[PDB]
Amino acid sequence: MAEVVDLATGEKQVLNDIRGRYECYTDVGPSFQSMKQQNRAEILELLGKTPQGTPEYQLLLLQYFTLLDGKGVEMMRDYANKQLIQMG
Amino acid sequence: TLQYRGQFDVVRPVVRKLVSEMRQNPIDVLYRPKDGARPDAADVLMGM
Repeated sequence: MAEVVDLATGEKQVLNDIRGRYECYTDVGPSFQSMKQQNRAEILELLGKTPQGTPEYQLLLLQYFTLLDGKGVEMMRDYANKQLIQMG
Repeated sequence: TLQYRGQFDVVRPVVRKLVSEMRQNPIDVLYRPKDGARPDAADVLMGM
């Protein structure tokens, strides 16, 4: 390989970062506890409004993938992942 | 005192109502992991 993109920064000494900042405008929406919470629901929204076609199934697996720890969730989340990668 | 003192006592019934409602909606804690934390971070915690 001889190509790459999308790496993060340290910005060593205290208080620094480019002045090309505001890249995010402000909107509003249901309050979520955390990020993983939002992504989870954002997929559920995507389900139902979609047919039992193919794209559906991915969402689905995606859903199990997002689930947080458990005897249940782990095993299935693990399958969901395995499946998804093997989906390529 | 000497005069009669009695109890129509309307309020309990609504009290009992509300309680009766909150009792069947337990509501506990959850402890989700975190945006960066590995999935099985809470189970330990919650486990206890």
